[PDB]
Amino acid sequence: EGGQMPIHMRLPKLKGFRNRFRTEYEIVNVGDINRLFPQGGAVGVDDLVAKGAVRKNALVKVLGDGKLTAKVDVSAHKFSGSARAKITAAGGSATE
Amino acid sequence: PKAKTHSGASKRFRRTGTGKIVRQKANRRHLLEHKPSTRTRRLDGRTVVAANDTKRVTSLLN
Amino acid sequence: NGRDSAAQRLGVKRYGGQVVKAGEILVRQRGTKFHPGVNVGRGGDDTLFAKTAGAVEFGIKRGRKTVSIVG
Amino acid sequence: VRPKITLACEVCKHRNYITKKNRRNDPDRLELKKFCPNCGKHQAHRET
RNA sequence: UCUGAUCGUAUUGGGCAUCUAACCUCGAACCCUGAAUCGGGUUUAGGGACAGUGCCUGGCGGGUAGUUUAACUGGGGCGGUUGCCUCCUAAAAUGUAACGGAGGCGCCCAAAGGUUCCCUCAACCUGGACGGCAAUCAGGUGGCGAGUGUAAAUGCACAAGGGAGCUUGACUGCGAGACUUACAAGUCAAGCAGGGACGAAAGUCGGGAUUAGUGAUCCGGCACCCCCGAGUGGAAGGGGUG
RNA sequence: UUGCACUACGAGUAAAGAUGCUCGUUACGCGCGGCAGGACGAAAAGACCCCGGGACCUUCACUACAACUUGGUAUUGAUGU
RNA sequence: UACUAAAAACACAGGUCCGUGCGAAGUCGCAAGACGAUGUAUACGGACUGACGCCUGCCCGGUGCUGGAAGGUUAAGAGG
RNA sequence: AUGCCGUGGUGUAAAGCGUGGCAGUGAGACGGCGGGGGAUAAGCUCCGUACGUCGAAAGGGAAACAGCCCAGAUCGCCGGC
RNA sequence: GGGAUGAGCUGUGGGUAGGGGUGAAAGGCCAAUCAAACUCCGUGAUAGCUGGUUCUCCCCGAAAUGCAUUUAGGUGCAGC
RNA sequence: GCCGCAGCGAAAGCGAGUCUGAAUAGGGCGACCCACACGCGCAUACGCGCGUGUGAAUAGUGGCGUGUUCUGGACCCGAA
Ligand SMILES: [Mg+2]
Ligand SMILES: [Mg+2]
Ligand SMILES: [Mg+2]
Ligand SMILES: [Mg+2]
Ligand SMILES: [Mg+2]
Ligand SMILES: [Mg+2]
Ligand SMILES: [Mg+2]
Ligand SMILES: [Mg+2]
Ligand SMILES: [Mg+2]
Ligand SMILES: [Mg+2]
Ligand SMILES: [Mg+2]
Ligand SMILES: [Mg+2]
Ligand SMILES: [Mg+2]
Ligand SMILES: [Mg+2]
Ligand SMILES: [Mg+2]
Ligand SMILES: [Mg+2]
Ligand SMILES: [Mg+2]
Ligand SMILES: [Mg+2]
Ligand SMILES: [Mg+2]
Ligand SMILES: [Mg+2]
Ligand SMILES: [Mg+2]
Ligand SMILES: [Mg+2]
Ligand SMILES: [Mg+2]
Ligand SMILES: [Mg+2]
Ligand SMILES: [Mg+2]
Ligand SMILES: [Mg+2]
Ligand SMILES: [Mg+2]
Ligand SMILES: [Mg+2]
Ligand SMILES: [Mg+2]
Ligand SMILES: [Mg+2]
Ligand SMILES: [Mg+2]
Ligand SMILES: [Mg+2]
Ligand SMILES: [Mg+2]
Ligand SMILES: [Mg+2]
Ligand SMILES: [Mg+2]
Ligand SMILES: [Mg+2]
Ligand SMILES: [Mg+2]
Ligand SMILES: [Mg+2]
Ligand SMILES: [Mg+2]
Ligand SMILES: [Mg+2]
Ligand SMILES: [Mg+2]
Ligand SMILES: [Mg+2]
Ligand SMILES: [Mg+2]
Ligand SMILES: [Mg+2]
Ligand SMILES: [Mg+2]
Ligand SMILES: [Mg+2]
Ligand SMILES: [Mg+2]
Ligand SMILES: [Mg+2]
Ligand SMILES: [Mg+2]
Ligand SMILES: [Mg+2]
Ligand SMILES: [Mg+2]
Ligand SMILES: [Mg+2]
Ligand SMILES: [Mg+2]
Ligand SMILES: [Mg+2]
Ligand SMILES: [Mg+2]
Ligand SMILES: [Mg+2]
Ligand SMILES: [Mg+2]
Ligand SMILES: [Mg+2]
Ligand SMILES: [Mg+2]
Ligand SMILES: [Mg+2]
Ligand SMILES: [Mg+2]
Ligand SMILES: [Mg+2]
Ligand SMILES: [Mg+2]
Ligand SMILES: [Mg+2]
Ligand SMILES: [Mg+2]
Ligand SMILES: [Mg+2]
Ligand SMILES: [Mg+2]
Ligand SMILES: [Mg+2]
Ligand SMILES: [Mg+2]
Ligand SMILES: [Mg+2]
Ligand SMILES: [Mg+2]
Ligand SMILES: [Mg+2]
Ligand SMILES: [Mg+2]
Ligand SMILES: [Mg+2]
Ligand SMILES: [Mg+2]
Ligand SMILES: [Zn+2]
Repeated sequence: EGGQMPIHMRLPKLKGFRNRFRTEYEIVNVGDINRLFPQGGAVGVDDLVAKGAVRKNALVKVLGDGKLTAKVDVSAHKFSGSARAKITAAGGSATE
Repeated sequence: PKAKTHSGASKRFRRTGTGKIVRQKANRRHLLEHKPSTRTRRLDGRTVVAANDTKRVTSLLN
Repeated sequence: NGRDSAAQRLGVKRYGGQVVKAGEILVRQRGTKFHPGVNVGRGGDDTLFAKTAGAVEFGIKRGRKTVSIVG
Repeated sequence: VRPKITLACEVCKHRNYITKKNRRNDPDRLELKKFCPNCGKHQAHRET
């Protein structure tokens, strides 16, 4: 920068730290589930992977965005509260 | 040869969910006795990078 | 000799008849060269901001030049 | 002559405020009533 | 019996003395050796647990090595200056150079802060022991010519000047919207909530009439929160707030 | 040595000292022997001055190192006080 | 000072000081080894002065060198 | 007096604003007007000026004459003002 | 022009090697180059500096200012 | 394996939200469409969320050209 203290040196470091053991989930929304499975029925992680809504060899978490009308007994890890409520309202089951 | 990123730039900048680059503000590490709480509240938090420095910051981060 | 201080960019910022938003600075000054009127605060360093949206109005209040906001 | 002093809540001992004083003018410990965010109200504060 | 003074078996190190056997001798003699002032071996004469050397450690060290030794500038050197605040230059918005013309700052105040209430100064005139040009007193005249913690400028007599009572807002969590600005910084801010001060209430209060009294990032220290915790539980270490 | 060439002078003007521009004046073409006023003549990317780089030298500049030197410990044992 | 400087510069005989007791001090070398010297303080090395004559004054505060160890400060080790 | 801010009309194609790609420039000069430094000298030096030209602008005028006056070269013509 | 029996001149053979030698001392000499020789290699060293960078036409068209700077003949951002 | 497929937070974590905060306060970051109709409350109208269309339009990724850039001698030439 010509000799004055550069932008990347006059500014402070971003605070905090990074978690070495953080667990990451591949997420999917109930709206997506409803769009992919209009007929309902039991739905699993491998079915999600096959339909291409989620990555393979990854933990799957279901989120509660969108609307759901089909009755689906989905199985995943670590559901969200809203997604669980929507599943049980539509009449399916949300099991880990 | 793979391109290398700048270490200090990566420690001082980060991107948001839509692609903006944000930073923290200076003058907030020590000598805080004489600074009013209004000044410290203004200095608190994160802010977006100026449109004049965005090009150089992007080049540093990439 | 040779020393100096920075120019402070003082003076009127919004003129008579201008439409302003709430909180807009109108006059930067040392002391009360102008005096706050209706819908106009002062500020810790005589800054004469606008407390409401409206139009600027300069006037006289028995000796004091005043700046006021009309809604 | 005018050092930087810290005031701690007399109840929870939390250090909440830092300021200055004249050591010769007030050779003893400053006492003030300040709002303590931890205690949730105003408490007496003393120099540390 | 903190037992100072102290005795006997243990134990130990520090001095001193002696010894010889480690080690040392470019003292001597003999052999390898036929030709050897090398070397080695044997014996002897001395020194001797020292010296020398390895590792650790303090000192000294231009003997050697690598380097540094700012800028501005009516050429360079000499001298002076480098950041912040105020005025003029500056041409009636803002901004504007010079080694242009003048000054200040690197603080101070626990009240010189907040709030409630009250008051008006300097100067001049007249009279009055010390007291006089000028001390305190009384009566007139006096609208700002005093005063403002501190430079100057802009303000303040409606007082921001002077006096008294109570107090700690010299708060916490925020902050719409603006000034200024290459960036980094800097500046103002109504209003909301908590918990308070003063005030009968309306209200005012996030230091000081305003603008100087200050130093980015990195790296560390401290208090608090209990966020991560390298098999697990802790801990070390890190993290956030101040 | 050499950008050219059918390369005058005066007073001007111009990157302020003009063969080459202006206005004048003078001069037939070409050689030979001489002089050295100019061609900011030739030779040397100025040795003087400034900026940057280097090198070597100095020292109570900085940081190192060799050398010299201190103590501990090992080599390293015995007996008295 | 080969190739712009021959001198008042260097050397010198003489002088003083300092070191060296002997594979000395000093120097070359990591070391062995070597020179010093097949020498031994009337010798060897270093420094300054510079035939000869007359002389060489005062100052030990600074900095070096030499010597001393009462006190202060101070490393590793020991101790824990 | 000018200059500056806002606003309502009228006019004006190659104005303006945002966001990206690619730049160059950051030694300016002279002239007019207002100033500082200097001796109110300098072809001197430092500022201002929705001032000009040169830079990067040819052509005509000023004898010649970057920066002064007139005027901005798409090309051709032995036309005119 | 100086020395020309001497600290003389000279032939042959040999020795000292680069932070080293050698020097009656000039930073002198060490193969016509010495305030650190020469050769090859690191190596296509580095140079904010100087020079150079090759065919065409069409449209548009600057700057020499601000802030910062171990900065002033460089560069970063702004301006155009 | 990489990129896209959800973000926020220092992180534990939560998730169309999330962080700060006592706050269901305000803010930061992130998602969320309307040129419209119909039923619902709505207003004179304009829309405000929902069910569909009047069909309201997103989107990334891999290869190949070009400009600029990074690490390489890096446009070419040149020291002491
Ligand atoms: Mg901190
Ligand atoms: Mg604070
Ligand atoms: Mg000023
Ligand atoms: Mg203030
Ligand atoms: Mg007091
Ligand atoms: Mg020993
Ligand atoms: Mg040394
Ligand atoms: Mg040296
Ligand atoms: Mg080097
Ligand atoms: Mg200089
Ligand atoms: Mg000078
Ligand atoms: Mg002015
Ligand atoms: Mg002005
Ligand atoms: Mg001063
Ligand atoms: Mg006050
Ligand atoms: Mg009070
Ligand atoms: Mg007062
Ligand atoms: Mg304070
Ligand atoms: Mg805000
Ligand atoms: Mg309250
Ligand atoms: Mg307020
Ligand atoms: Mg003040
Ligand atoms: Mg650093
Ligand atoms: Mg563990
Ligand atoms: Mg810890
Ligand atoms: Mg000349
Ligand atoms: Mg002439
Ligand atoms: Mg002439
Ligand atoms: Mg002529
Ligand atoms: Mg001609
Ligand atoms: Mg001739
Ligand atoms: Mg001639
Ligand atoms: Mg010449
Ligand atoms: Mg020179
Ligand atoms: Mg030893
Ligand atoms: Mg010679
Ligand atoms: Mg000669
Ligand atoms: Mg001679
Ligand atoms: Mg000589
Ligand atoms: Mg010896
Ligand atoms: Mg002697
Ligand atoms: Mg001597
Ligand atoms: Mg002599
Ligand atoms: Mg002698
Ligand atoms: Mg002495
Ligand atoms: Mg002495
Ligand atoms: Mg003495
Ligand atoms: Mg001594
Ligand atoms: Mg003006
Ligand atoms: Mg652009
Ligand atoms: Mg420059
Ligand atoms: Mg310039
Ligand atoms: Mg003028
Ligand atoms: Mg002038
Ligand atoms: Mg000039
Ligand atoms: Mg001009
Ligand atoms: Mg040019
Ligand atoms: Mg022309
Ligand atoms: Mg033009
Ligand atoms: Mg012309
Ligand atoms: Mg005509
Ligand atoms: Mg003779
Ligand atoms: Mg003779
Ligand atoms: Mg030979
Ligand atoms: Mg060499
Ligand atoms: Mg010399
Ligand atoms: Mg030679
Ligand atoms: Mg060298
Ligand atoms: Mg290399
Ligand atoms: Mg054009
Ligand atoms: Mg610097
Ligand atoms: Mg994240
Ligand atoms: Mg906080
Ligand atoms: Mg929110
Ligand atoms: Mg595609
Ligand atoms: Zn407390």
